[PDB]
Amino acid sequence: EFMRIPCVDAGLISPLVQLLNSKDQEVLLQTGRALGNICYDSHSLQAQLINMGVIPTLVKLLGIHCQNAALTEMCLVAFGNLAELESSKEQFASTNIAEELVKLFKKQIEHDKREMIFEVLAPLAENDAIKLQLVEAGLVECLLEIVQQKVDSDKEDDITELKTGSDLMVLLLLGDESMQKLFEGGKGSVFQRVLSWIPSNNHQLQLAGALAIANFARNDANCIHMVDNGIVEKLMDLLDRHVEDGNVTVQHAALSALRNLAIPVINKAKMLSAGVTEAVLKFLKSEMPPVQFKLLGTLRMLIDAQAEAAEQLGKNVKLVERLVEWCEAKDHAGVMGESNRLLSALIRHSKSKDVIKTIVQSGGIKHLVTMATSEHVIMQNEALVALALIAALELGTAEKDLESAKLVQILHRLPEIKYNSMVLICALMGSECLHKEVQDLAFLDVVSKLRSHENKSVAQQASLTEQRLTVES
Repeated sequence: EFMRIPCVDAGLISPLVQLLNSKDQEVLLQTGRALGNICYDSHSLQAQLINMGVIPTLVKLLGIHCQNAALTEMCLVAFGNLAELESSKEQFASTNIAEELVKLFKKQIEHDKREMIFEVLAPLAENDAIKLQLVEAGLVECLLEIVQQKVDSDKEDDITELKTGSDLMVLLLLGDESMQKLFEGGKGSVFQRVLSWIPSNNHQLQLAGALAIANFARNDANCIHMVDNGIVEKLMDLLDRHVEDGNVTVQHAALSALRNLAIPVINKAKMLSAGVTEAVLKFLKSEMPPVQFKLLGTLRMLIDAQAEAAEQLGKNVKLVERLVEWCEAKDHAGVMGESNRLLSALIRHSKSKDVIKTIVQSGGIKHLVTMATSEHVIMQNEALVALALIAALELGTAEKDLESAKLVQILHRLPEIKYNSMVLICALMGSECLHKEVQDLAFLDVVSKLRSHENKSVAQQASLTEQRLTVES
């Protein structure tokens, strides 16, 4: 009888899975290769892969035949293909794969075979439990030894292993549990080694070291510890060495660490006192957007409620002119947005007339005005509050640019907490150039708030805005 033959499916695969428990090594080699070569792209196929327990069965086989190079190699190949599925990694994370791979790795004295294991470790280590399991199984001390063994070596294979090893270490630091384990309250081997990597001449170790700090610096307690222990000084020294003709990769990582470190309130004053601003502004002339992005982010974290710092930066005319420049960089959204946010924050946290004037003289108003129409609500009322401060402090010097930028027209079209637009209008009300107000038909909208807006905040200010817009204009 004529048979319909479907695409590869459970019927083809089921038989092969049953063979995984054979004591014949040829059979195991045939079936294992076959199973690792099949593409589990269908959802029913991966379901079958998971439900028939192929992954745990292969990890088991790797345990039993880790002395057989043919079987071991086939498992590694199989694992490399299987590992690429997120659902598969989850399953790997309930097995002994981490320990089995480290034991195996420790046994190897051939670069090629090490590399085979690296290519299984890397995808698997995207899973956070696997990361933690690798740390517990001793992977990092292997990695650190490899780096130490290969620093200062020009052998192609030495630099490649140092690279792959140091990168894998960083990957381990992206998982929260693995990272914290390695941090070990600020005395962990990795943290302390990295203090020797950052001041070194090896760019890959500078890079890996700076990234290790960045990834350690992902909660308050770690950041506070590292700042109390002088990490900011080493990162500034690292940055200084890369001002002139630097590696952008290392500049970015270093600035990324500083940005993370500046997040805790307690850190901000300490970093400012250490002179971190001066180190970071040496990269204003960078044309590399990632560097720009992270230098901007760092400054913004550092001024977060630090008025003296916001004031010194807001009056730095080179900084401000550069910000206005980067607000016009249309292709690089991150730096555009960070630059806009920095302009706003400079005003909100300093509340200084001098920074406000520096910003108007430099062209900043139109950019703040445009930011108020941002799709992100946080950025809109950051724009508004900054606008309100400039109304209240330097309306005279600004109203020309505020006219040009058509702010009152924008305010009208404006939502929820963007009700702060009403507060801005009432402060703009005392403007010569910005006469209407009235002509804009704002009296039709102002009192019409009442409630709803249902919020007691969004309702109550309507009475104030209605009393003001009725008594005048």
